[PDB]
Amino acid sequence: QGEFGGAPFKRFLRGTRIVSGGKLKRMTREKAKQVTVAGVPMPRDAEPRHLLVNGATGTGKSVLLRELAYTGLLRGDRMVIVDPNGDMLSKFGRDKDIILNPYDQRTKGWSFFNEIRNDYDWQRYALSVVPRGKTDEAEEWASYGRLLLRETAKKLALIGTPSMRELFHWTTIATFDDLRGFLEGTLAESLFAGSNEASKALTSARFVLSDKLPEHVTMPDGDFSIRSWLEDPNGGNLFITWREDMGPALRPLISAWVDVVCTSILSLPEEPKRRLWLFIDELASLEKLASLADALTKGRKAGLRVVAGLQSTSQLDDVYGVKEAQTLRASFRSLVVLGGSRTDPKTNEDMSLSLGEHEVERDALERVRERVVMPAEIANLPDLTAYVGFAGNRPIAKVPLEIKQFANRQPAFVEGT
Amino acid sequence: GEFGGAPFKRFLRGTRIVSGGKLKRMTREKAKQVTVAGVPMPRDAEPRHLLVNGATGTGKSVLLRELAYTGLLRGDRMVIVDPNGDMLSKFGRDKDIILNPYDQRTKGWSFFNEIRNDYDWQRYALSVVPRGKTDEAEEWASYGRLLLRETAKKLALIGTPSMRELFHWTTIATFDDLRGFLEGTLAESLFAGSNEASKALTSARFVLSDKLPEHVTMPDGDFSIRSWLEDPNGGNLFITWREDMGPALRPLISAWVDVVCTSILSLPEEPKRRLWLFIDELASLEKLASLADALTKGRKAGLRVVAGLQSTSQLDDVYGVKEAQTLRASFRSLVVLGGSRTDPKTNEDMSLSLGEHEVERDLERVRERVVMPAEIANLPDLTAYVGFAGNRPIAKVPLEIKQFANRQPAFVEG
Amino acid sequence: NSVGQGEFGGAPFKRFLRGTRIVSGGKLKRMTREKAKQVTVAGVPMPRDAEPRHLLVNGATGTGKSVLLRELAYTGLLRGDRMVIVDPNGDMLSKFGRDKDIILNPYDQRTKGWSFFNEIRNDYDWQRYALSVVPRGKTDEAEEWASYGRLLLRETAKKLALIGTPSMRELFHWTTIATFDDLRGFLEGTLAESLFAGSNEASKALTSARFVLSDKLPEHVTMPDGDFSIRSWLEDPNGGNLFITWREDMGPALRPLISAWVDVVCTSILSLPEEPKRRLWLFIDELASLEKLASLADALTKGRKAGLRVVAGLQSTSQLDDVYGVKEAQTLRASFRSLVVLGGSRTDPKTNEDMSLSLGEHEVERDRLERVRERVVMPAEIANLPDLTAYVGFAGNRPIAKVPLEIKQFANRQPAFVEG
Amino acid sequence: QGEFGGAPFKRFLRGTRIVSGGKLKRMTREKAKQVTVAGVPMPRDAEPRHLLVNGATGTGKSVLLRELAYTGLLRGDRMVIVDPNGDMLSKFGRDKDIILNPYDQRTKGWSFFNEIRNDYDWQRYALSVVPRGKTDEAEEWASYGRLLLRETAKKLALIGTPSMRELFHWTTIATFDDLRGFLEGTLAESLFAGSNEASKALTSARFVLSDKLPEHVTMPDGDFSIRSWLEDPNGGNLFITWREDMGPALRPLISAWVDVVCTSILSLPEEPKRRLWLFIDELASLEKLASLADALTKGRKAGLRVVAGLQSTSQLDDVYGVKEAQTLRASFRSLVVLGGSRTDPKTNEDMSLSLGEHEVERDRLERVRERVVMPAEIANLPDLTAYVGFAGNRPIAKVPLEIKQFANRQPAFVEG
Ligand SMILES: Nc1nc2c(ncn2[C@@H]2O[C@H](COP(=O)(O)OP(=O)(O)NP(=O)(O)O)[C@@H](O)[C@H]2O)c(=O)[nH]1
Ligand SMILES: Nc1nc2c(ncn2[C@@H]2O[C@H](COP(=O)(O)OP(=O)(O)NP(=O)(O)O)[C@@H](O)[C@H]2O)c(=O)[nH]1
Ligand SMILES: Nc1nc2c(ncn2[C@@H]2O[C@H](COP(=O)(O)OP(=O)(O)NP(=O)(O)O)[C@@H](O)[C@H]2O)c(=O)[nH]1
Ligand SMILES: Nc1nc2c(ncn2[C@@H]2O[C@H](COP(=O)(O)OP(=O)(O)NP(=O)(O)O)[C@@H](O)[C@H]2O)c(=O)[nH]1
Ligand SMILES: Nc1nc2c(ncn2[C@@H]2O[C@H](COP(=O)(O)OP(=O)(O)NP(=O)(O)O)[C@@H](O)[C@H]2O)c(=O)[nH]1
Repeated sequence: QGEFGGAPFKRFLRGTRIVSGGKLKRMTREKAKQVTVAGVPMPRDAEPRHLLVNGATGTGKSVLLRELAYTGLLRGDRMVIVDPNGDMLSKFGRDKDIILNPYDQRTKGWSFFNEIRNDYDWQRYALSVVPRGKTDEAEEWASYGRLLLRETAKKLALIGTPSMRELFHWTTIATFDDLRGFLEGTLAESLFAGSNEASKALTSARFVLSDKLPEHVTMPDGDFSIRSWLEDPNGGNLFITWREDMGPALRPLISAWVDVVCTSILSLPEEPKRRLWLFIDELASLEKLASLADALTKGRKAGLRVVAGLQSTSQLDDVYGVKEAQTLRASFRSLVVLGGSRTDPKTNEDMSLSLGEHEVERDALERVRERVVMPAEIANLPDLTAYVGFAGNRPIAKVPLEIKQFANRQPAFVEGT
Repeated sequence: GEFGGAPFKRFLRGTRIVSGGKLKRMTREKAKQVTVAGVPMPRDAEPRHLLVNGATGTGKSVLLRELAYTGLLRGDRMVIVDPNGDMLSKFGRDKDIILNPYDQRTKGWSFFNEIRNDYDWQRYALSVVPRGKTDEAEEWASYGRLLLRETAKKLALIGTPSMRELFHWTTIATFDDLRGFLEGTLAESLFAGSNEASKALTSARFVLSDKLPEHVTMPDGDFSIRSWLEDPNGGNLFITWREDMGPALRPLISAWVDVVCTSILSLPEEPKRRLWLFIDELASLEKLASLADALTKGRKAGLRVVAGLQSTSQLDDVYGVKEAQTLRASFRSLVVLGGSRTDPKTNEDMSLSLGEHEVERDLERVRERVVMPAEIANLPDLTAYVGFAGNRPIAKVPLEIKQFANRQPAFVEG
Repeated sequence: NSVGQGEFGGAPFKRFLRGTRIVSGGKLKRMTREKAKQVTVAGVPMPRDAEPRHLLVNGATGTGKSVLLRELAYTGLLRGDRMVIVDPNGDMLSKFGRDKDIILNPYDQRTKGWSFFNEIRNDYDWQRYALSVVPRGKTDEAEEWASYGRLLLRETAKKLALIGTPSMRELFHWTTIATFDDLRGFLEGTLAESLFAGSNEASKALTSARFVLSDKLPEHVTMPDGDFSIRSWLEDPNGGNLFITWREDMGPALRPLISAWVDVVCTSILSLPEEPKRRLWLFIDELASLEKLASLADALTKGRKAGLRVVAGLQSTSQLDDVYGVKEAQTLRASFRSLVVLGGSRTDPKTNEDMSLSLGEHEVERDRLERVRERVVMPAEIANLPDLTAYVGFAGNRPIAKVPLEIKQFANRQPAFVEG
Repeated sequence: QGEFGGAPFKRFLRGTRIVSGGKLKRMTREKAKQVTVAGVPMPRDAEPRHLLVNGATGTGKSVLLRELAYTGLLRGDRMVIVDPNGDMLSKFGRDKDIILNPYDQRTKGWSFFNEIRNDYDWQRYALSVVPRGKTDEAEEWASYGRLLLRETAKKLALIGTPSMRELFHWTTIATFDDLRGFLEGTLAESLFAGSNEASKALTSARFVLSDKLPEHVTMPDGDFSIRSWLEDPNGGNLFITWREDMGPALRPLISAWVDVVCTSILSLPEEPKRRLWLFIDELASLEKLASLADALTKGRKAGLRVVAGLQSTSQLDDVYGVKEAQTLRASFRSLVVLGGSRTDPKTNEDMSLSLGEHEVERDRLERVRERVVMPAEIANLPDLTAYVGFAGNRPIAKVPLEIKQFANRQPAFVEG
């Protein structure tokens, strides 16, 4: 019926309802200041319910996340942006804003040590340094990796040498015996000794840490604490940047930071006025994050608002596993479909099914149940065109994305010389 | 008017939907009852359990709070897995118990306090060391329980039922010392004689090093959940914790919930007993070893379990698909609060659960879902479909946010 | 029932509602025709914006993938585009190879001298290219070994470089010939010094790494030496085109080497300097024939800026599935916005179904009114397509069309192979 | 309709078209000499796109392959025939023809050593001797088996003793240490030493070679080369025969020969006039061939034409794996369905689906999409009746197979 691609109908019975772009825009418009999603103002209550932007590469995920960041800043919200090539940084970065990039002159000095405040914070952040294993077996090695990491990094802290270079030496360079000796006195003293199984466990933990820690070590150090930054209202915005050719090298470090924010907001003091955004341009690009799940379910009070991008259902599935991936996607109440490749009929089907069906009375009438949006309609979407379906009881609408231009108020990258 | 689909001439068979009010009159009984989203719960549906499935922020709290409240007004006892002490601060009385290693008001506890017979050693070893996520992980877990039960059994024998002693032995003492200490116990030989035997020991250590931590640092006392259950005048138990420590306390919290699950099976036959078990988020605990039997053999002890879920993939990931199905299946009453449109599989599951009906229209026999997956995806907050156990129709009802005054501080730093 | 004749193979319809729309060949050709110079796909001018969105050409053997890729290469050359061609039996080389063009074939007299050492420029480039030399393992277990093999490879080759002997022969000797102890000793001082020692597990891991490197390195070693760098070649505008050739009977022997070169390009374009004028094509005649490339996915997602345009061929969905795994293969195919279906065997109903579904359905209104949802192209229509006939469905909002492939003839301006 | 078993229709819209036996025979008939498939002349361009004949046992797979072979010989094509019990050899074998059977008086002397011409040929044919493992794990062992085989066999050749008996001794009889010693100087010197894993690997390689090599050793010695035979125009035809009760024992050797042909044709010199047939009576009966895939895809210019038989989709699936078996079946552009058991509904469905559906317009007007051939129609096919669907755009046809009689121009077997 105009805003509905299929045959017009006489009466809408139940299910997903689709409305015109403008019609939606008036429906979601509210008294208070709001952020916009592809020109449509986002319902204030849908913000802490999170947003998922699914779409093939080049369809407008950037234009959209850029606009969402912009309107959020104009309202004065704070935010963390996993920002590739410092694009968002060059457009919205102010002078009081933070930068995390081991190769950027302007980056702050950091070590996970800087986040430890209580004893339970050791495993908490070991979980962030060493993300979840892709497979059950890889997770088993990871757990030994965390054991070795936490007990070793704990002792180094005790003995006044919370050195990352030291922790790395111990965990991956020192001989098996030396390490064993250093571990004496720690909960790990006996756990990694006594059988071939125990030695194997230690070897596995070594390999893990040798894989995860490199970047953390070469990370410029300082006293910066993501925890303290979150608690500081006058703290700026955090931009996690990196050059694309190094994406794979920094995957474990960047996932570390993203996870740190995820656990940390759970510890921030009860503050109703806080509004923190978490921008993860490509969710399936980070490692299987340990705390993301809880952050997406218990971050309302902290005022957490997560926006994530995805392309094919198989990407997240491969990283988190099918079961765990479904749960992850399910935690984003608000969805945006940007149209994908016709070569990916499975995700187009998944997106079509998510947008949902409606039961209509068409034209002796007739009741018909049909997809509001056909997989084919998603496959044939032109660029900068999106279907916006906000959390809760709202109708969805096909809306165009407009490319607004933003001036570069800072260099995206600054060589670490 | 209440069936979202096209009106029909005649209902033939299947799931029947009725108006909120119509149902409230149908389910209302003479005796005192508790309410579910404003609907009086059939007295016989209480021990058949209730499952509340819904996306985050849909009203799972408002509903569980309501149930708890109406259950208290009726004088029913209850154990509440209460995050951030929300429930505690609203309904906690002075005679009520608090379990939180980090709250000044907590009772002192150790699983030792629940041992009364010999068979209680494995029974609660299963509570301390929950079921493994995988078949391999469970193999380790069982080694961990052997190590646990035999070491903790000797420590009790020699008059030193110390959790710090148990922890030292099982994860700190060297292999040989431990081996020595185990001599004379059923585990004397089992963990010796081959590389395999030493491997099983190594696996049991790791498990116990993962599970025991919080049990050790837990404040000491002679509090017994078993005894608490047998005491009529005992208050209500509030298991609380600060969210940023949820992961850390996951094994401990699961321990307590499980303990309740096995223990109620040993309570003396008491027809007058009405005990509620509130697990805000079922998939958030570990794979509980005794929950299954509790949901099947707790009628006689008066057990009433209420649990919340979000995505079917959550429970599935923790219990495994086969086991998770059996678990969800044990809850006779269901409440659907509406989920994300990004989770079509669960919405489909809930739609299917609500069921289909065969209807006759303007004739035409039609089979259709009473509630479409889409209708559940588009439900507004504080709106739920209530489908009680047995032969009852379902109804879409609105949840009302009743306000409760804080009659106690949610947390009290120790 | 007007619409649906000479375009849609099904019953003609009264009104098109939604979904995939099919148009005639000619009608598509004017629709996609643009002002700027364009390349052609089966005679159909390709949308300039569809180029960096990549193209996937699926079809049974002998249906015309060659005629198509050859045509694409040709028109791309006429426009002055640069390109890297995975060229079996030097066919493309013999038709389009010029004198300034590069050749990579360890057994061709004209090949350039290469070693992955030639691509190392920063420290992060060691693991980066260890990923290229040692592709992803087919199974989770095989990948575990692969990682050990990359650890051994990167630390050993790193030291050899430090000590001024960046030798492939030396690297090969150390990693697969020297005894466990000697290697262990050479490794002292490097990150792997302790990692490969201390338990049976550690020694097992070293043994696994040795096996992998003994499997991948062979051809790298026998590869004629030189200072040629694929990275530097990419940065050089006047650099010609790169033809990676090989004789078919050696395909399996060079599979690991060739996969390394293709991956080298896939990571390297990510480091090229921002140049809006760059147009680089990557022709991989048969994607499932190379190994599970480590950098492909990111290149198909982050190469627009570098001007990367990938063109790949496939036959049965099970081929790429077996190499990359089902999930990872889905993601990969999904990264190609444009599709060309050439028709498969009737003995492969699963793939014909996959292609039919990818081509999509349409919802139409026909007479007797009835709304009908149906596949624009049936699996049977694809199974029954004659040779040199294809369905072209460009990226974005464009209709698809059935077009005939014309066999243009190209004179041999160079011998396909030279030497032994 | 007299061709289509379902309800006649007013108009054909799209999909698979079915035509009468005769109608198809006129359609496919060509000017050039052709071979026939169940009486139907096979399109010349469909020959190098291969032919797959699916059918239950006793439906006529033999009558058909026999017919194909005969008409192929009448045209003068050369061929390799995996020939059970020497049936094909006894009807078409001439005197210049080759026979490979370790237990037949008339066999040629062979060793894989006879196929080595360049260095890359060692692994190439170690792949032929040691076929692909049924499981990922079994293949891991097989890869160690090939490492052990190629390095050992290579040295033995280097030192002037290319003995199959020497190779077998070294790889499965010599003690671990001696072997290790012998391997010194070869690429495998260190690879199989240094840890328990290294020793485990060696042990795996021994087991594998001990399973595969047996028949290779006991195989009569000679200087015959399948490679050279292929390059020789005047070379006859190759009949790979064996008595059925020994099928399991010879499975690894016969699979080796088939694979050698599969890789070797990739090295033959460019010859547009060559027409070489590869008859594999039952594809799932050989091992997971390492080079079949590439042969079914890159053998056009060598003139390879492959004809294979199958019964149930589960057979090939179990040997090659579901993914790899689909890829394999998909590489045969032409298909023949002979009718299967009603106890194998899945394969009948796979064949029905492969045959395809059509969208038709019938008078009640109704557009209907339906299987041209129902699973049930294939389950109920009488013997010697088949559906012939050539590669490309041709209709399919239900045709009868005629049992032509061929005189025995040679004994099937000759005890040695
Ligand atoms: N002509 C033009 N189009 C632009 C420009 N910037 C953005 N666009 C439009 O926006 C689209 C890309 O959207 P975007 O959200 O950046 O895509 P992405 O997948 O996030 N990133 P990328 O484009 O790098 O792959 C293009 O298809 C184009 O239509 C520009 O400078 N010129
Ligand atoms: N089925 C149907 N027929 C109707 C309706 N209203 C009027 N009719 C009358 O019935 C005729 C069609 O009946 P119908 O049962 O659909 O015919 P059919 O196509 O043979 N049956 P089917 O669709 O089950 O295959 C129309 O020509 C019309 O005159 C209605 O709502 N449903
Ligand atoms: N105005 C108001 N609404 C409330 C209050 N508590 C809950 N609600 C309503 O109920 C919804 C959340 O329900 P609730 O049961 O707390 O959700 P939950 O998932 O169990 N926990 P949470 O709300 O912390 O995310 C909110 O979206 C809001 O509409 C309150 O104190 N005031
Ligand atoms: N006359 C002729 N036809 C050709 C030529 N190249 C390809 N063809 C035609 O196109 C078909 C094969 O197409 P092609 O794209 O080469 O197929 P491919 O699968 O990529 N490779 P191949 O042809 O080697 O099997 C042949 O059957 C033939 O009809 C040529 O040089 N001359
Ligand atoms: N009268 C007759 N019928 C034959 C002869 N050879 C085959 N047939 C017919 O064809 C059927 C077997 O066909 P065939 O192609 O040999 O089957 P196969 O499965 O390849 N081998 P087999 O028959 O050994 O099981 C027999 O059941 C019979 O009806 C023959 O010499 N005489």
